[PDB]
Amino acid sequence: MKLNVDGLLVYFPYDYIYPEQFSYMRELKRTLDAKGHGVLEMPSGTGKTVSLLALIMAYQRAYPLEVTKLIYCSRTVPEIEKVIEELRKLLNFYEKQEGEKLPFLGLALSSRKNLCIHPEVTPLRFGKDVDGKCHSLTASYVRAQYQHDTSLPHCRFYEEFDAHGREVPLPAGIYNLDDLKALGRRQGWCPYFLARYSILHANVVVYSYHYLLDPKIADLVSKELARKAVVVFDEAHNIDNVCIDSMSVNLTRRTLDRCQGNLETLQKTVLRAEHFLGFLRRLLEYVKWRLRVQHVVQESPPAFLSGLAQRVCIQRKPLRFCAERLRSLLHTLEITDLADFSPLTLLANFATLVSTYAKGFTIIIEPFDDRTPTIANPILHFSCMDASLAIKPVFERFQSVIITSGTLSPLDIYPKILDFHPVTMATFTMTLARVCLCPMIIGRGNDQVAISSKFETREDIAVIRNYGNLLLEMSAVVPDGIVAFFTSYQYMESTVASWYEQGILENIQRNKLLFIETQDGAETSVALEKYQEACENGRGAILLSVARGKVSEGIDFVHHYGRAVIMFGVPYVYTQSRILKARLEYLRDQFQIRENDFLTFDAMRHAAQCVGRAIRGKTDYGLMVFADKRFARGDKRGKLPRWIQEHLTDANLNLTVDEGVQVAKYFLRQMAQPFHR
Amino acid sequence: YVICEECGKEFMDSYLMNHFDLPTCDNCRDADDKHKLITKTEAKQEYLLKDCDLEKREPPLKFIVKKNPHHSQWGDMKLYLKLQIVKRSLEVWGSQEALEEAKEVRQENREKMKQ
Ligand code: SF4
Ligand SMILES: [Zn+2]
Repeated sequence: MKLNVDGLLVYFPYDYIYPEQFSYMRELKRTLDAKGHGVLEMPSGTGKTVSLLALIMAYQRAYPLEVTKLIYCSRTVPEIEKVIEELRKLLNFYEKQEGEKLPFLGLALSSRKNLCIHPEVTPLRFGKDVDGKCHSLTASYVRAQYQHDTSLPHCRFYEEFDAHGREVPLPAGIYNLDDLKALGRRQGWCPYFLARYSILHANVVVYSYHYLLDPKIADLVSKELARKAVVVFDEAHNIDNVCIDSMSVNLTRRTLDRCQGNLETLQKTVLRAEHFLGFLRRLLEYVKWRLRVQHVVQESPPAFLSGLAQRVCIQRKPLRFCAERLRSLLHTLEITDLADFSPLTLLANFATLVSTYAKGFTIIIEPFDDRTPTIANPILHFSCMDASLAIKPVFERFQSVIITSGTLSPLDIYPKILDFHPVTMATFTMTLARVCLCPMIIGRGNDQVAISSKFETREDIAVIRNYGNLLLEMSAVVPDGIVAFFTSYQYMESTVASWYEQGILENIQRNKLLFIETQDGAETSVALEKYQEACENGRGAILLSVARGKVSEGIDFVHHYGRAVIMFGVPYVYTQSRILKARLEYLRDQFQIRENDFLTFDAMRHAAQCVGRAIRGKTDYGLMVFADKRFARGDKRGKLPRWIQEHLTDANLNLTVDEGVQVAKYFLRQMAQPFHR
Repeated sequence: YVICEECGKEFMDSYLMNHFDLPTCDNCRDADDKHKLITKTEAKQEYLLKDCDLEKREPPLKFIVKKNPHHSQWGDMKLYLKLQIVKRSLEVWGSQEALEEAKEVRQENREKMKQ
């Protein structure tokens, strides 16, 4: 309804507003009035978007000049479609409660493969070739040659959009990605091109994080759209990880083999300017020097360019021209397709990065491979070390950058992990008619022996028996879905092997079905598919996976799915590969970040993120356990989000397996009774 | 520009200014004796200073998180400027004689408790 905030009225589709929603609206209004950045933390995946959009629309109506463009970057495409449909529902509610339309446009952005109408490119599963084929079908040279109307198969959506779609705007009517595709196919236009034309004349727009963190595409998609704009990154608990991965590249034997294979074709095309023709010829052999050198690690971010001017004696100046060479030399060469050409492109990007960005970076070479370490594998990876580089451009181009997710417990580490000036420090804890979660930390087992997943005790027989023993009675108290996360696959495979060797794993089998998540995506999908139907009926199942895996955050455990989430030990990232330690050293002498605290912060962030996916919706409920005494310490409990801290009573912090079962039985028994909305 | 309190030469950026807000250039940085860095626990034991006195009494005292020169077992020790710690201890306890009396009565109480 018409919620009356201290200086505005905001229409809300839902008549009932929770106190958490009202407090969040108050905080967001205060932040907008402060004209500054901020950080937010809410535990509701649903219901946050509607309130955010309602307050954004109210602020735009009240202050059209203060706010002009809104960005709602998310992590995946399902988030984009759900926020789009929520915005559509909000617009329908506003229309039915007000009676007149408004000139608001809302569009969703995705990749070329997602937004395309040609049936000759949809079936293929090459994400790096769809853009190249689209460029080959239509480009500047295609437009130039279309005047003569040459008879050749090519895309014609742009050839009609440039004459028809560049005049008629879309002042009203928010269009989803499927709606945009339908409009493009009925008007003979490309959805991507019409989106690129209509972003300027639009009210809101949604897309992924990669369109802003990546400097090679953020400028193209957002250069002078709006100096004063509001951007929000919902579900950005791992924003630092993606920011680091944005400027992270890898090299292997396949890349260099592809480059040496395609340079011959490039030379053959050329022989049919000269400053770069011979420039790239001797670049491949410089990095192949490390191929013949058998060394553990070489670190020299400043001296890497200095050493380049020794073997071949090339100045640093031409390296910066590689970025602009792509749009000049390549388009004149008329490359048929990006196939067998992508590794060549990243080499130019790699050269520009080392030449320009070397203050907070480090070059790492590691000749180690899984189960075949020393055969042949000199791996060069320009791993980033500072997360501020990927976030600096957006902070100076925007005024009210907001970071929010379901797990942002430490609000004092994000402003120092990346250069930030928070003025909010706001946390919210959801409340219902009953406690929907029962977090508890299990310490010593029934034998009064700690079950901590310590590195020196991974092979211990006493601890591994308790882990199976804990899962035994737990499988018989919480039905239809239990999700268990392990530290790593190597620890996971050794865990089940010990259980299989003993006569204990078979007892779990007759209660619930044991499903193991593997690295293969196809095998994971079918395993998840049978898990969903196993929990659908009364047979039940157990989902075993890893905390740092694609399945931990790729799926959401809605109610009746995964009623219990089990964390077998504190998930600590492996210290090998000499990558994390490089980041630890950089943060040590730059941001004064404690090495132990950052590892604890990273360990608890992933642990709290995955365990927080069992509560989606007010009516949803679930069980949360921690199979490690290390969680019981105050330094790690404080790293849990505030909406879980108050429900984690001090009575159950070191209780045994048998005590934990009794708490679970009591909690689930009283949570099945009917309630009121 | 910041004027050094030792030499008087103006400087823009220096290690002491960056890490402890000390108006002293790197040329006059006597990190050997005058600007020696000590661990937090050592300072607390010697000067009988509490955490709040090192974190909440204005002005707050900065520190450098430096990895221990020994093994990587558990380093990342916090180091504070000796001059700032001495000044804070003198401000809290009034005089050095008061601090000496405090440590003497503390060790006397420790002996009393153990006996
Ligand atoms: S221009 Fe649009 S419709 Fe044509 S191939 Fe490219 S993405 Fe597909
Ligand atoms: Zn001086």
